[PDB]
Amino acid sequence: SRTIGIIGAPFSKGQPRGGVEEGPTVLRKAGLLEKLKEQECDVKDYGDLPFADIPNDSPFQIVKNPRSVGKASEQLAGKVAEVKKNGRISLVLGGDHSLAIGSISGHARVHPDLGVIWVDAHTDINTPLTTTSGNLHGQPVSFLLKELKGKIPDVPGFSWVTPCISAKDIVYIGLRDVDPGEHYILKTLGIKYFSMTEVDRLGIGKVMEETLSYLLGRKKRPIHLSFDVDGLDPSFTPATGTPVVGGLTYREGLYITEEIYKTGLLSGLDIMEVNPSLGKTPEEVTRTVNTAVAITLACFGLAREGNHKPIDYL
Amino acid sequence: SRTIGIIGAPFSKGQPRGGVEEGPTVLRKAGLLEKLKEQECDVKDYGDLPFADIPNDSPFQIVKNPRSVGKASEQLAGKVAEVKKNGRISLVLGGDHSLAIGSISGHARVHPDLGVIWVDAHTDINTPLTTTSGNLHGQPVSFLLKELKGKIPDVPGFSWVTPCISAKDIVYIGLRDVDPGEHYILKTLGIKYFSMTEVDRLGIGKVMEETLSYLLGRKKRPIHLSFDVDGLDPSFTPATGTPVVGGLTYREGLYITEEIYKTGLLSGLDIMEVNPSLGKTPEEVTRTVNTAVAITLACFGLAREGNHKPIDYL
Amino acid sequence: SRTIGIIGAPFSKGQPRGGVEEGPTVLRKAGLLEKLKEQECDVKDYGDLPFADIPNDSPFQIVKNPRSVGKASEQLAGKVAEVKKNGRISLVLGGDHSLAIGSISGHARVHPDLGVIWVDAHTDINTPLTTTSGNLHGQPVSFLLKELKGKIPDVPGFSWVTPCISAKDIVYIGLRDVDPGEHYILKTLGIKYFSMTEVDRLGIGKVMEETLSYLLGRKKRPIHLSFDVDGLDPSFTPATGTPVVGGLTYREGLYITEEIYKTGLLSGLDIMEVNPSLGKTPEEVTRTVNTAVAITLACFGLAREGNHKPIDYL
Ligand SMILES: N[C@@H](CCCC[B-](O)(O)O)C(=O)O
Ligand SMILES: N[C@@H](CCCC[B-](O)(O)O)C(=O)O
Ligand SMILES: N[C@@H](CCCC[B-](O)(O)O)C(=O)O
Ligand SMILES: [Mn+2]
Ligand SMILES: [Mn+2]
Ligand SMILES: [Mn+2]
Ligand SMILES: [Mn+2]
Ligand SMILES: [Mn+2]
Ligand SMILES: [Mn+2]
Repeated sequence: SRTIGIIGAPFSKGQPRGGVEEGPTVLRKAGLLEKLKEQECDVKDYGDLPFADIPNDSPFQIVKNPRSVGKASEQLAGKVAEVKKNGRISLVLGGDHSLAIGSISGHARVHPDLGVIWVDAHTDINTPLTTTSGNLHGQPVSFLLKELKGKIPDVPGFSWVTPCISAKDIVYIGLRDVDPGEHYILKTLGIKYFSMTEVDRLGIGKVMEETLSYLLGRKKRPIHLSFDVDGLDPSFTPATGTPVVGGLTYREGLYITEEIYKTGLLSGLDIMEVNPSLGKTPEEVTRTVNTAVAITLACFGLAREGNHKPIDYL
Repeated sequence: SRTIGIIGAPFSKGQPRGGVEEGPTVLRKAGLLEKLKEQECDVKDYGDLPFADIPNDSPFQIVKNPRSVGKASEQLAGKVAEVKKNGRISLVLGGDHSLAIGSISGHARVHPDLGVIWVDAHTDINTPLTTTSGNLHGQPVSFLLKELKGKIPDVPGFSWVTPCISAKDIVYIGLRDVDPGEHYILKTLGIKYFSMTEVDRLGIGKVMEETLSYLLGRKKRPIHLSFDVDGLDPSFTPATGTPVVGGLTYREGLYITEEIYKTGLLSGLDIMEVNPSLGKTPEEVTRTVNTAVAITLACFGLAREGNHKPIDYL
Repeated sequence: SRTIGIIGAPFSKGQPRGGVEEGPTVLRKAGLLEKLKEQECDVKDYGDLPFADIPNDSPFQIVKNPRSVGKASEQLAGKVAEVKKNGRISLVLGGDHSLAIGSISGHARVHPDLGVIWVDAHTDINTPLTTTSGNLHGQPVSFLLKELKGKIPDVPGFSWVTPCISAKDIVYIGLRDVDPGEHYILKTLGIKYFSMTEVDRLGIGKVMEETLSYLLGRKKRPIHLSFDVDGLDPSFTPATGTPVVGGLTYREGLYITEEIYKTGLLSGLDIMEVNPSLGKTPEEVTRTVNTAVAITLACFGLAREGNHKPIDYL
């Protein structure tokens, strides 16, 4: 089977807007665990992590709330490593994308051979020195990459981090708002990506074929899908902090996640950047949450062609 | 030429909402016959069928309004067989999709070799025993399939039905809300389908190439297109009873119907499930009707690249 | 480098609605020149052309405002030829599409070997005798084509025109509302086109590969892109005079223009038919202008994957 361990991560200090803290609540209120159970799934809820307040947390140079973000990911890393030890797929409900530092680190403690698929409008690979916003949700990949060891200063809250993935172990899908220093890093390190230009050229079918052949061609290994809902067009996921037009369609989102399910190798999942307070109407909220739920159920086997139990229904 | 015989089928008892009865009226009011005439076409209006009320029509087990639905399709079968005998393409304006039992049966009385293309979010292949809703618009394909003879109980109103197509003679396009028993039937009988996952993988161009090669590869034969407007995304066809997100685009709808026109083998057409009373605004209504008209004109030769008469326009 | 010369062409008499005169103003107010400068670009503003009023300009047969439209294009031709002589890419901000008569003519005075890519819902190839509207924005290609010399009467205001491109030197992309005489001309002269049916069949990636191989396969030559914002779906560009559903997506627009940038051969650009007074809300206006700006920045190197200077950002 495909057993799941849910971790709520109601955390926002990777970016300015507090409302991403409500992500785990609204996803749960939408029926996510029940819907997973209705499907094939063995679901264990590990609850919502209690992130304690750090009142003294002044910027490190440009970088904001560093101790809060570092501690939150340190905590999340421990929890993810626990559910992996318990032989379940970690499903992290965010919260802002800085949490991927903890989610991927904890996962790699148990499965050092993982490969990452990063669905996002953004590369999230600024370093604490290339960042212009100082927002740690725009930096998580730089903390994770072994090649960028030497380029990450000693940021308070992160001394526990050990880079765990190499540039050859991640694929981006959905890119359309990449900062110049980020583009430099991508080209310098030879990281594999499918920007929206590539999705337009190739179609999502060939994008997935190529993604999965690149990560799993040599040998089967665990897959970590880090899904920023702003990877999808804001006509599907408007209640998010950094929307960018010309995104992946609803259909393309489901296709990506259906194909990853079918590898049988999904090992960790992040559903990040849902911020209900940013919808301009209550329907923009429902739209966003419903889409996030649909993407999540596809990761665990819900197929558009249909599903049945191995019984004779006639 | 390509002569057409219009049949209005203002019938709703295959499902709960009465407003699909207005389908033939609003399609006609939108200028459909005049627009067909403006095009290449020889159009004969056979009028709207008068469906008489059946006051005593209690459910058969789960199954609702069985005698009303059976009689309506029996009537429609006769009428379609008439216009086929008169050497015209039957164009059935619905009405709910239970009418396809009559439309395809009547057609097959004259052209037993037909092939069916079924454009829908749904497979409509529940049997009277697998159905959970008891709504006959979700069952028509099971009454038509020769393989499912033995699995259809003797439902009052349907003793006149003789299954007329085999599992190898239908192709589905657009599927995204298939019940478990339906998915079992699809896999058991080896029915050809292009769910939205397949349309995403392949593109609509390859979907059509493959559809038409599957049905017409061995030999040319008449094609019956049964078109449920909920096959298209509800952003194009919102005024319908069972909308499902992530549908075929307007463009994909026109492409399907342009390609079928170009085979020269269109023999019967169903335009089903238009329900103006379900639009939330008068523009949702116009949107839905206009899209249904556009799909219909493409079936009879309107091409996006343009059209001209065999005259010298210079 | 890729130096640009901006020409504002605030002209509307090719069609009935005056508000396309505001196109150059709103594009400039949206930050277009500054955004180009932020990118790689060497931008020289040649200002807005002053089109003088012609009070005595009665129709020529069907054809409206002929002397106004002819004079405006004569003026624009001179200006475009100037900026080409100055070794810059002419960027014409319209204004209605009748201006392409001047823009392409002026360009060809300096680069007689150019090839044209015409992005539009419409072919704009009516002659003064096949037109039914008499609106010159629907006629510019017929004045430009050497093969249609003999079929263009002597229209007042156009005696200065010399047809400068052959039928083999233009490719259309986006067609979906082509008049019968226009379709006759397309088929008679064997003009290359990708209607929306072809874009649906092939995908925009293969459309661009085929466009560019057709125009540049034999030898490199300058490219003139004439971009009517109604080529894009009205969900992206609603503030325009002749919207047509089922258009190119935002993504497809950016892909077309990214691919043309990458040839290194863009030589002239037209951004036509933006009419802010036709948006039904202030957001429809911003939507339309923002999309036109995005298409324009892609023509000059803005890439969705990102951009960086040849510096070490680490
Ligand atoms: N590159 C910008 C945007 C980051 C957006 C972060 B994300 O993808 O997690 O939403 C920044 O560094 O601040
Ligand atoms: N499978 C559901 C939905 C049927 C919808 C029917 B249709 O496709 O014609 O709109 C049911 O059996 O009730
Ligand atoms: N074919 C119609 C429509 C022309 C629309 C012009 B255009 O593409 O520049 O917006 C006419 O001749 O009037
Ligand atoms: Mn993002
Ligand atoms: Mn992100
Ligand atoms: Mn349906
Ligand atoms: Mn149906
Ligand atoms: Mn146009
Ligand atoms: Mn035009």
